[PDB]
Amino acid sequence: SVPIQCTD
Amino acid sequence: VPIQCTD
Amino acid sequence: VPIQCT
Amino acid sequence: QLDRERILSLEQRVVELQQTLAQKDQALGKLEQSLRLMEEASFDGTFLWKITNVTRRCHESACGRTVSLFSPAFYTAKYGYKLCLRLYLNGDGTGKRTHLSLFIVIMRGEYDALLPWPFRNKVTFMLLDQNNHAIDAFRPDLSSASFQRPQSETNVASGCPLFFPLSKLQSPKHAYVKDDTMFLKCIVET
Amino acid sequence: LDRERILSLEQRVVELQQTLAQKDQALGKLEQSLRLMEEASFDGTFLWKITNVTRRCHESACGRTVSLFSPAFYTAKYGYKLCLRLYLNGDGTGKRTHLSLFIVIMRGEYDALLPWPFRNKVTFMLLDQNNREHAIDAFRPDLSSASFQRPQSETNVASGCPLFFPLSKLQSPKHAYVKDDTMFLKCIVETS
Amino acid sequence: QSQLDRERILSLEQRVVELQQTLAQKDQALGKLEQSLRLMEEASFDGTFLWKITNVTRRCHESACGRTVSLFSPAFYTAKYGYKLCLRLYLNGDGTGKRTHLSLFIVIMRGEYDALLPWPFRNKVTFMLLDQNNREHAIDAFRPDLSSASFQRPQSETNVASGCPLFFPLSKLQSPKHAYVKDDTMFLKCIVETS
Repeated sequence: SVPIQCTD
Repeated sequence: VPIQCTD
Repeated sequence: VPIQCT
Repeated sequence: QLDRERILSLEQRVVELQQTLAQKDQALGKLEQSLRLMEEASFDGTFLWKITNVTRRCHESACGRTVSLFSPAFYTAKYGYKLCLRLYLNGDGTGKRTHLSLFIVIMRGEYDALLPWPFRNKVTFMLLDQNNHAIDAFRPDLSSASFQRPQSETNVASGCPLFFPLSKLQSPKHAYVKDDTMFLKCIVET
Repeated sequence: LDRERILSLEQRVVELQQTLAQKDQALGKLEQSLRLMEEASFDGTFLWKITNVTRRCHESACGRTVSLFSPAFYTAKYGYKLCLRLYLNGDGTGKRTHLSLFIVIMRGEYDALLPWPFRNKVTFMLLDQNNREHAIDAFRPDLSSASFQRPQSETNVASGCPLFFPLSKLQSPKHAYVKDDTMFLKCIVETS
Repeated sequence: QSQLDRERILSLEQRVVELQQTLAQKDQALGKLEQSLRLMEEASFDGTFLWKITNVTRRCHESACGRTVSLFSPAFYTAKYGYKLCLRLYLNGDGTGKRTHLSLFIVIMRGEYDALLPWPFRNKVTFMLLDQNNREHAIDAFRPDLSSASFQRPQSETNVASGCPLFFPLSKLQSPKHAYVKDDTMFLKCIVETS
């Protein structure tokens, strides 16, 4: 339940 | 009683 | 306290 | 010679601009209509239909070209059933020349793949009286194709063909048609 | 006979410019309609975002801008049609001294079914971008005033608070009533 | 007159050019208005959003080919005056989930009222892949990472998309117990804690 950012 | 329309 | 707009 | 050729080219360009501009005008019409429909929609199973020019539409049902009138679509929920109303001011089937007919119409929804079928939500119709009230209600016939999952854009309209006598609408004691305007209220239980 | 063809072309070109201009106008009106639907509220609570506050204050200080009309918001999907009238320059007893915030009862498509006169309590609120202490006023509609009767025209005469908020306190930095040329008004109409 | 006819022809050519340019520009404006109406029709304001993806095989092949790297959902909101949100979907996958999983991220967008909302974003976010047979939905959920700049007040119109890669393995799409893709369509559902 921890977000993982995208490659952008 | 719901009755259908003649469409 | 309504006041008519003038 | 060549100047006249320039004139001809300008003529062709002008015609092209005329027809193109006409197409853009049609697109504007479609967009304005879609905007109106989006404005009219409700998303809680309750819908209030305002019919204007009731007399002209009555002549447009007894002798006019329009067989029936279709309300803007509404929904039981944001991702619920898509529904609309079909109205016969001069009546339909048995109801014609005596009553006004009012049918619910289950329309093809973008989320029908997630909805239960057949549609069993109780439906309630009302004719509103400003002076204050007609009302009917029914459980949907689950054995009819009207309430199965739509295979087309809409299913067969189903409801009450003897919803309201035409004579009582003209009557003065009630205000069902006030200023050539009547209000039909549909409540789909959720 | 090139003159005849050239004059006919001139006619059709001027016609295309006129009609094209009318279509551009209609398109602009459609865009404005979309903006009006985007900011319409149907629960009696409306939040009004005023941008370019300094510029609009200069416009109100001159004769070109008198007041601002908020987008229409509704007490319910089939309820009363309302909008707001804002004087950044003031009005009446509040001219040149206060913000004047009035409410406008408009002609609704379904108001033939609504109770009259309009009696719902009205609450105005100038919002502090900071955590607290934003300005709050509230009033009961004067039922004897013609501004709350059923609209026999498109809109009734606005009624509200001409002394709503002092213009002097707007400049003060203790409260963030204006931040980046943007302030927020809030109208809360009681459910009834 | 010979001179008058040449002058009128030339000026008429200029007028036709002006008309073509302006007509094109207003056509583009009309397209933008159409897309905007579609966007506000798709929007929801209660924190939940049901994203319908049609032609899943074609779009998936476009993601594997690279023609469309990711997809963006219409913007939805937690409230009428709450947070502007949307979704970013990688069919091929992003990062660790690349080529193996569906990668599903939420996007905090610059809402018109961000000044009145508390920051950083902290509302619990729930992603679901809906089984059209109602056997088993694919559910994941997370609390927003406060130290990440993806959940702060947006400076531009959009923050860096933040969510869960590896949200759903592509092998389970064509699952024997239940197919999440039915009639070449699938449904993603996002539920944000509106409190």
